Amino acid sequence: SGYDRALSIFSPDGHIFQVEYALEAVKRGTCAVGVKGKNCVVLGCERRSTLKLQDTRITPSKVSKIDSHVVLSFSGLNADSRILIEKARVEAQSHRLTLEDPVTVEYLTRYVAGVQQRYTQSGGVRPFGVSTLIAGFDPRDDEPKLYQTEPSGIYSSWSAQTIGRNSKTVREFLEKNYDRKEPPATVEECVKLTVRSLLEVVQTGAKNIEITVVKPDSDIVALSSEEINQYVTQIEQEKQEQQEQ
Amino acid sequence: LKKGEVSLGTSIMAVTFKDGVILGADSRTTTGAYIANRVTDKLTRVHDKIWCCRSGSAADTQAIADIVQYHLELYTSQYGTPSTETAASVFKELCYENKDNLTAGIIVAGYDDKNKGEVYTIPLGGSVHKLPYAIAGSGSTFIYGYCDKNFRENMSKEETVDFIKHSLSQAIKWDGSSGGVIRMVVLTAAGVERLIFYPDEYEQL
Amino acid sequence: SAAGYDRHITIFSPEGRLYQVEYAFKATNQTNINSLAVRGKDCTVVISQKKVPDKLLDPTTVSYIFCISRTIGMVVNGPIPDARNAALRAKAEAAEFRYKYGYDMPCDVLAKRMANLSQIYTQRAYMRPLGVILTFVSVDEELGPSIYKTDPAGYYVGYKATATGPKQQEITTNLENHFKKSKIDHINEESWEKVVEFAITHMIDALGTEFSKNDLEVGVATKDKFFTLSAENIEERLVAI
Amino acid sequence: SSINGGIVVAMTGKDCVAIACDLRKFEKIFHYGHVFLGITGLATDVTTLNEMFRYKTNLYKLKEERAIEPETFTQLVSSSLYERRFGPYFVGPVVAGINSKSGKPFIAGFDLIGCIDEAKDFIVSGTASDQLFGMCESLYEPNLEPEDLFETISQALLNAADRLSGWGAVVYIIKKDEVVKRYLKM
Amino acid sequence: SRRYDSRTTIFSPEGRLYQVEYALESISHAGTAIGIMASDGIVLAAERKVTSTLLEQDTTEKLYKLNDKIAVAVAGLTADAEILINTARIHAQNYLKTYNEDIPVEILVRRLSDIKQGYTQHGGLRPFGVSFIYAGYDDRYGYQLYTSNPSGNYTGWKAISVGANTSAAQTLLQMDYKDDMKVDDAIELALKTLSKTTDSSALTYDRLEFATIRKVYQKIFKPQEIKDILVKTGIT
Amino acid sequence: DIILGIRVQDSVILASSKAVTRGISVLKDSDDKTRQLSPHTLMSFAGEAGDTVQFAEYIQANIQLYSIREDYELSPQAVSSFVRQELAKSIRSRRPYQVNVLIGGYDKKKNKPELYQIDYLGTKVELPYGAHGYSYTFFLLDHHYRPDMTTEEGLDLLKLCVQELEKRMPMDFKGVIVKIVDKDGIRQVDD
Amino acid sequence: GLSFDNYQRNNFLAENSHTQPKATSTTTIVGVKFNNGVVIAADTRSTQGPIVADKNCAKLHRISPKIWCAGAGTAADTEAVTQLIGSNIELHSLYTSREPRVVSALQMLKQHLFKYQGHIGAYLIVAGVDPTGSHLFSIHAHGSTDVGYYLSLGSGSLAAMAVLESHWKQDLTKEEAIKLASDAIQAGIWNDLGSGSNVDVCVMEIGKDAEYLRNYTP
Amino acid sequence: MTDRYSFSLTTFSPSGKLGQIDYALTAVKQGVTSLGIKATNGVVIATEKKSSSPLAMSETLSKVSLLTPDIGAVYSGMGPDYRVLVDKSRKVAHTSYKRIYGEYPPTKLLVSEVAKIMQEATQSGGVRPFGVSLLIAGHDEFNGFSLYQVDPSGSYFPWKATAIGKGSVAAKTFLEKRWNDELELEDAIHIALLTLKESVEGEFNGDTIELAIIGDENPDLLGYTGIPTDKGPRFRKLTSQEINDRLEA
Amino acid sequence: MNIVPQDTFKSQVSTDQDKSVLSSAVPSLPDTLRQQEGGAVPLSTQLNDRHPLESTLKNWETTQRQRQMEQYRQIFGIAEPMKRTMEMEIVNRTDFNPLSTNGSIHRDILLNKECSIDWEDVYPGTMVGDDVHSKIEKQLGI
Repeated sequence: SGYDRALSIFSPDGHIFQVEYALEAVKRGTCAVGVKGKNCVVLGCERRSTLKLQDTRITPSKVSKIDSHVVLSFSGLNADSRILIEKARVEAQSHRLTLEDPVTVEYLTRYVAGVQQRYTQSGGVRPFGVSTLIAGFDPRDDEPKLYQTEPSGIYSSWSAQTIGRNSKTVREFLEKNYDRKEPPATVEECVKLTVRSLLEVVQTGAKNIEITVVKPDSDIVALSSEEINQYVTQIEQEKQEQQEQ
Repeated sequence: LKKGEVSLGTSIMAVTFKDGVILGADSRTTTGAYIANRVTDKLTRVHDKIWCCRSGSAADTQAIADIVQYHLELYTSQYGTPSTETAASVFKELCYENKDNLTAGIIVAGYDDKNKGEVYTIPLGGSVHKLPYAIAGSGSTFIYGYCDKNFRENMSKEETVDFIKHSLSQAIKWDGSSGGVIRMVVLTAAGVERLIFYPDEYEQL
Repeated sequence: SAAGYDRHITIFSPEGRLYQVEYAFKATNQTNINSLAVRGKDCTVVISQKKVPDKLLDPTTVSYIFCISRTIGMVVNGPIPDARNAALRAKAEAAEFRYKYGYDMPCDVLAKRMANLSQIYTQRAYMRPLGVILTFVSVDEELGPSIYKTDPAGYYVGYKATATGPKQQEITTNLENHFKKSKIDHINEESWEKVVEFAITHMIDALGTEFSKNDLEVGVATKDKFFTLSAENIEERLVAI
Repeated sequence: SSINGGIVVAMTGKDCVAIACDLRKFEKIFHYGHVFLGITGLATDVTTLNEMFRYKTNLYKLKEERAIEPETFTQLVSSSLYERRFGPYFVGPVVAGINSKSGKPFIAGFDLIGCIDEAKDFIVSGTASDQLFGMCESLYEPNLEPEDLFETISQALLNAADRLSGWGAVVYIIKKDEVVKRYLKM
Repeated sequence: SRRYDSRTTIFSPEGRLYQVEYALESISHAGTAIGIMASDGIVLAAERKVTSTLLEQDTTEKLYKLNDKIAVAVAGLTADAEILINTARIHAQNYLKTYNEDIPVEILVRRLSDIKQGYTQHGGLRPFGVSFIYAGYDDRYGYQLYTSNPSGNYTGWKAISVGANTSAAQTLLQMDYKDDMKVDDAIELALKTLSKTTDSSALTYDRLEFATIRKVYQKIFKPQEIKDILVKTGIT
Repeated sequence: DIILGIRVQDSVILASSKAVTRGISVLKDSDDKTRQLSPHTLMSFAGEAGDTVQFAEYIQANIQLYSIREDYELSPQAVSSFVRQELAKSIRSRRPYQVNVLIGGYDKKKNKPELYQIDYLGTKVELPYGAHGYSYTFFLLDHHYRPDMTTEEGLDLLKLCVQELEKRMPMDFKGVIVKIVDKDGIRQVDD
Repeated sequence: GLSFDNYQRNNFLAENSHTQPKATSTTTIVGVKFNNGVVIAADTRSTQGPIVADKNCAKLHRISPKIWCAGAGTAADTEAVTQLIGSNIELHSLYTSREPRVVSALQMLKQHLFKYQGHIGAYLIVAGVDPTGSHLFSIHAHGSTDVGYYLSLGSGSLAAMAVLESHWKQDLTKEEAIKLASDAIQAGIWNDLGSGSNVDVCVMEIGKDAEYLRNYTP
Repeated sequence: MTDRYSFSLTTFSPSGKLGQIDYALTAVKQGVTSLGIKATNGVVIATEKKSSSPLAMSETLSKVSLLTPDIGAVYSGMGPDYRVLVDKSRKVAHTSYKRIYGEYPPTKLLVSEVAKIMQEATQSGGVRPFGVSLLIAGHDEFNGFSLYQVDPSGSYFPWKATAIGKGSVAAKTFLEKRWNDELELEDAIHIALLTLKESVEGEFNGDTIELAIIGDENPDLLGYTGIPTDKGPRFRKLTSQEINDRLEA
Repeated sequence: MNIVPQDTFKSQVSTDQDKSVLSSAVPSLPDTLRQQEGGAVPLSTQLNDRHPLESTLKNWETTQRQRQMEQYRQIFGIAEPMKRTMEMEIVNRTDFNPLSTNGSIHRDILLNKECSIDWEDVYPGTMVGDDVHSKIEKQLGI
């Protein structure tokens, strides 16, 4: 009603509507899925179909490496993601300078959440309409870490999380296909699961999917078009064989 | 005193008489042993009937005098003609609050319909003293006893003129930084009067 | 009346106007008194109308003429609180000019300074214009007798003669007719008393029904000093026609 | 490693100028279009001044849409030097050029706080009292051809060097149309 | 809705920023600019929408120069464009002073886009409401063509158009563009697209601005050169 | 605190002595007087304790930030220019401190090695070879330097210089840590 | 404003191995007031220490088309202060739409010099004419000003002052004033090693344009 | 804190137009007419001196102001904004250029500085945009003579001949038929007088219109002689006597 | 009533005195990377070996402004300095131009420096910071 005109106004039922509106702005962005494996983390992102005259050499990638061991994908307004990514990179370098140790995944997630929360504490500022997924491994550690951060400044730890547009379908697919007692053992299984989850919403297929795989000792690999195409073709062939009988 | 500045080594006098006040000074400005300016008007005016003479550093005293004249113009716009006590208070505050950066000493002579002429002295440091007469400068030290032996209350105008002329002539005679002509300003009820006396007149005294 | 905003701040209406400035201009005529300024050969005379509806009020404390400095006098048309605010600011500005530039402030420079302040008030959203009209009269050492008027809009201009008030049109037309007849942009009289008498006569024949010594306020600016006449001086001027 | 110090010679010809510096890379003469500047002193301050002047001349060309004249560049250098009034660079600069509209050669020199020293015959920077200013004065003749001016400046550099070891020089001859750069690897 | 558009720091219930959308809508009120990247150069063309007689056409309202290797085409308000262009020039000079190298095009584009985005996140600042077409060359990627809108987003293109008739120009480019065109073919294509999408009877020389970047140097065509190229292409 | 750098046709060799502190006995195997600015750019520093390490770590953090932000590696020339600017800025409003920096890299775009030296005032000079510390060895380098020397010849020259330095040093000169920067990156020689 | 950067670095360089390059320290300057104007003259020879640098130096600075000054001390400081005060005077005259006065320039110079507490080494003689008449002042580097009829400054100021005391009277013509100033500068040239060559003269009269003469002696 | 900021006064309308800028333009279009004509030997700037009261001294207020000895300007709109902008431009001409390069700025750079100052008021949190339009005529060595028009939005364009104010359309129509590349300064002055004659409803003489020219140097206006290289001012404001003489002829 | 500025020296120091630039990992220590000063500039070096005139020049117009306010309070009353300070604060707080540093025209009009030039006006004078967002955060206090 009249309680949605500022971030500093509580509604009678106990809600802040501007935060919900920022989440609504997030929901329009492209889908982004993160899957935690036994020894790897896979981040998949949906890309809009590139236009005929659009260049395909210099377009910014959906997945950005904040640090040699930590990557970050987003969903929402593409312009605010650059600001958040730059701040995260500067903070990671500052922490390495000050404490001689690279940041942990939870530390960077908490810093990003703190920045997003701080940008909600003034009436003359606009909160970032971006929801982020942060993935990686702690230094000299073999435990995968995946976190989700929301515009209000709230962050959570997940084993498989989808954000963005049509994320409810992918979330239901993961809930019906992912079990925390039996995470995928190999990288290939995680990549296949991520591709199959993304194919629920992606209209075309291999040309609208971007995949980044993170493994311990700072092993970050961005899959090429050919590998994702191979995964998509294998998944489609298996689906056709299953539907035949 | 900062190195390389200009020192106001002079002979300053101010005497209160029956009908008002008279402020007198010499006209010599020296830089070491060389007389930089042998015709200098040291009778600085800060208000229509409020005058002053400066000593110490020329730049600091000029800045303080300009600020005091600004302050008195504001006061006159607001409340009217100020008394000599107000001007002396402004001078004292300016000299005292900046005594760690500026070296300045002032002798203030004034007149008004109530107090009928007053003399104040602010030496180095910023203290203020109200006296029937005041002397200052490097050349004053030679006339102290003389000034203590020939001053009378409620003298006439001519007697005060002669007293100031004799005392300043002796100070000029015995001081190396004092010389030139004698300039005197008479502040009474009638108005402001200017007097100048040449060496050939006071050296024969 | 403003439609949406412009009832509070000074921004452009769809027609391209500042309504708050116009309302401040309208607020200047609340006192219902008139003032007239004329130039002599070597003097300037300002005459204002005094009204004392309340018999309990002390007449000596009612005044709209101020002494900004030794040479500059000011006449304010409008409410007295803003009048006193403007008077104090003008005094401060003149003294600061004298301190900073080493010579007395001319009338036109002070008028331009007040006009710049008025422009600040008209452009800033969180500042309001003062609903007064200022008239500075003096005898500049380079321009002779001088009259300069400034309004809430930020506009200042000099006048050979001027009149401001609820009935300014009659006085302005009468002055224009007199100047057309005599073909002189000033008054050819060597004494300020005759100029005061002429201004009193002009005010009498403009407003009508005459007035006494307690219904007038006269200020005279010469090349030496600006001063304000008392009841006896005004009465003596009234006696001489 | 060393580098600090040096000598700069500027001379005016008929319709040309000559600017020469010594050399053991690191050259003390830089051009910002058709204006040349040679700086003697600390290498760090020389590099700082070169970078600042390249910055300012690039901005000037972008705004004015034209190259910067020697007189305007001289005024700019003077103001920039006076900006660091209490932290001045340990440098002495010399400006040479040809005005592209009038053709009159221009040479000027500055102290460490931008006091302009414009001479109509020649200017010596770095060392001007041991064996350079006097020899340049002796060897100077007004209104010389570009080849004569080049020979004169080379002779002056050789005379200064003699008063042998590893020695080189860079000489720029500037006309209204073309500029010739030569070395003295002798 | 009118209850969520008076400020730049408020979200609508659907999650839309109305002031940014209005700033984007304001672009279509300006002239058309076209950028085409060839295999050996870049071509920039601009149509002067607000040009009439009694105007000094010899002395530039849409094409600007940032350094020796980067140029921009402007669509929108000229004053905000000048502000951003001066900022970009200062940034390029700072980069040159610091790293002793020419700044890559993408870094400058990203800096300007970040400034634009920052201007949409403060209550006391309105969006600039300008669109830039950047044409640049650097040793990393070679020739590159970018576009940036008031929202703060930037994109890379092979052939892009902004202004009043973006859809028609994009359709014409899609029909006619080839990946192996030379600079002359790009010039001819840009002129044909401008002539087809113009709202005037003829595409005269007095209402056109042209620029090329090619081996590396820039070239801003004078009115005589523009007229000669129009005659050569048959537009006349 | 003695640092040496020799540029050969295909690589750059940087040698640094073991850091010691007055009155303190330390036994360790580490290189605390050298920071890896980038996979193909190495930096060695020598000077006053405390300030030099802080400056080196500040430079390394800035360069790593640039590498992450741009997904690209700066050239050795740009790295040296940035280091020179930061060093000149450090003493802008403070008493200058003793520091000498040797930066060695392999430009991939030019496919050639490069070496630079910056002193405490911020004077950047490109050199074929350089040294700092003891003030003897420049004559030995001059008589036995060729622009087309191989890595093995440079290592032999470095061994000769190390032996000459050890002979004059009162037997308190410990081992020298040697690193090679070439097209394959940065490696350490245990010989 | 003026930067204080590299102050500590310069002190370290001076105290350890380096010598700061010197600054030009400017030489007779004279000013004579006659019944209807003022004349300001200066020597034209500038020497870099014991070596003559130029035989024709323009040491006369312009503040206003009818207000001129000549300065001694640090040449850069003198030029910068004069140019800044000239810009301020031009802006003030445009603002007031009136001819600038000598007292205004004197006040600006005095306040600016007192701001820096004598760290700006400029000792000036300022002459001019304005609607109020002809004025001549001397300004010290610490911010103190003095008024006189004839003034001298520079290394050879004593000889010039002796000449002025010899041949000055209240009623003087333009030609006599120019001759007196030239004689004072000539005495400073001959009897001192700090002055030489020609003389630069500037004459300002009431109601007439200022007349600038270069190399008056030839 | 809500005191740390103030919302922007100028905001985009749903149609994509800044309302405050359009209203400032509307206020400009209600002002007195001013015009400028560029010739091969100079540029003429002319305007009408309005007078609310006949007793006001017309010479005390001048709508044409000297920016630099080679650059002058005229305004149409609100007088106080003109005065403030003129003072700021005069200060900027010295702070930014003369104290740096030792010379006065060119016409285009000064116009750009003024336009930047005007634009900064359209993206602020408490000042409305300036309600004036500007005609600036100047001369510089490397570009000859130039005439520019500056809008309240901060946009400036060069013109061969232009007019602003109430009768801007009629004046532009008249000047379209009376301009050519062979025009002289005197012909430009005559054309400007004819164009102003069609816009003044009241008395039309030398005391109701104001003119200024940018032509050749005027060494008699320098105030000092002796320096050949000191060029005299090129901006000159025509007196009322000269205007009367030209009107008679 | 001061002519030369006084009390320009610090009385206390700490590692978190610069509130704008503080580390996030250790909030009690400064952030060296975001300071962008050189990386080897401890705060203690700022307490010694400074030019004596630097403090006088840095705070000079403020001292004159304070003296003027004191004179107004002594002669006119509290209202005059209150109004002057209120106007100046309103003008300063309304303005926000992240892309420029030059002051507004109205500020100069209030300061009575419309036609006055000093060396500050002539001379108005990275990896991290110096962008719009940092200035927004500094202005808004977030």
